Amino acid sequence: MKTICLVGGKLQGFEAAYLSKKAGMKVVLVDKNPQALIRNYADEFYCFDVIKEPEKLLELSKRVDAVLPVNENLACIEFLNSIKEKFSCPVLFDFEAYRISRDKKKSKDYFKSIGVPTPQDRPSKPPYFVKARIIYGLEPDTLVEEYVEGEVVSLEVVGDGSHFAVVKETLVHIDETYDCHMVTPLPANPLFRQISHDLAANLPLKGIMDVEAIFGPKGLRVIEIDARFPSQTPTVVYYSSGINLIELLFRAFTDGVEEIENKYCIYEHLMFGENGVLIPVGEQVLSMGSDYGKFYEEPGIEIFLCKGEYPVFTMVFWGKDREETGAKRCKGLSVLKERFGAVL
Ligand SMILES: Nc1ncnc2c1ncn2[C@@H]1O[C@H](COP(=O)(O)OP(=O)(O)OP(=O)(O)O)[C@@H](O)[C@H]1O
Ligand SMILES: Nc1ncnc2c1ncn2[C@@H]1O[C@H](COP(=O)(O)OP(=O)(O)O)[C@@H](O)[C@H]1O
Ligand SMILES: NCCC[C@@H](N)C(=O)NCCCC[C@H](N)C(=O)O
Ligand SMILES: [Mg+2]
Ligand SMILES: [Mg+2]
Repeated sequence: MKTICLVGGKLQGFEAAYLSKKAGMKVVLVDKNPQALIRNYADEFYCFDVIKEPEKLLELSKRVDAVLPVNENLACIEFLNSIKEKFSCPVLFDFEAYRISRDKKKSKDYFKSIGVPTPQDRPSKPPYFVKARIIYGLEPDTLVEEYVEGEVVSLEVVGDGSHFAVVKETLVHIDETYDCHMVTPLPANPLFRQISHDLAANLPLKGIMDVEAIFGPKGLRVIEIDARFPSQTPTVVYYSSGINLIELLFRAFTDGVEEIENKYCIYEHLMFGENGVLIPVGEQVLSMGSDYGKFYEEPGIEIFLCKGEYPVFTMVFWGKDREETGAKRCKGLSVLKERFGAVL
């Protein structure tokens, strides 16, 4: 049995914990927040700030198989970079790739440098997209791009520095706030796969990255990369393709990775609002919760409950095809109806 240490216990931390458990690993969580969202989901919880007390994390490294940063606190990531040679196990992160991916303008310069199409900068006609809002005087540093209509599509890539494993396409379902409330799998797209390969190869990526593109009216446009363990999509990747991104990332830092199921999966967040009206919500709502863990499971159905000001449910449905998965979704909703008096 292997043991993984997660630095960060919110949304990324949940995803990494969830897949670590699927792989049969013990999950050790480090988080500075004593009320960290997934404190009760992890197998062990150590409450400290890694920047203030590095020796405690270094000591943990002696007794786990890997340390995975799962936060986007720049102070934390940059400090971890500065002490990474002192660790007694792999640190499953690409610090140079993160320095590029975190900065949207630097990412766009990177895309252009390798000929990857991306939305036009500072356009002259509306609509504009600004970063998240559509516009029909902001800080001098705001990204202004053309608004590209169409499907938002995600691909994860795991690299070992030499080989780049492009995994599974997913559809990012967006709400009125441009947050993601649902994820479903998509058929292979040879163009998007090659672009994602090249984005990883040219870094060169040793670690994990996701690539998001919009399938626009004038073709595919890459909108961002994020070189950190994602939320939401890895669960859909797991059921639809059989690949566990935690296992693949761990392999990239041990024996290496090789290039290249066909099930369906529906993943979504639902809030139980005023007098049990069921409302779709984005990730951002879930991150304001106080406690997050497993609520229910049967064949083809997992439900997680995120407690707080109005309970939020994360629903995971799978099956051999769209039809069987739709059937499980209906069953999962009725589990909420008969139990709680929920409407949808
Ligand atoms: N130096 C650190 N040591 C330990 N845990 C940390 C550190 N920095 C961040 N974290 C934890 O990682 C989790 C995710 O942090 P992140 O900054 O990515 O998300 P956030 O939504 O901006 O959270 P916050 O409310 O802290 O701003 C949080 O639970 C946070 O407490
Ligand atoms: N240029 C664009 N044109 C149209 N929609 C966009 C554009 N950029 C972003 N979006 C929309 O805004 C959402 C969030 O943008 P994203 O670049 O993915 O930010 P983040 O780094 O915050 O996740 C996207 O999922 C997409 O729905
Ligand atoms: N592959 C497409 C994924 C986009 C979105 N699902 C995401 O990963 N968001 C991560 C937000 C995490 C915020 C914060 N660092 C936290 O961990 O809570
Ligand atoms: Mg994005
Ligand atoms: Mg992003």
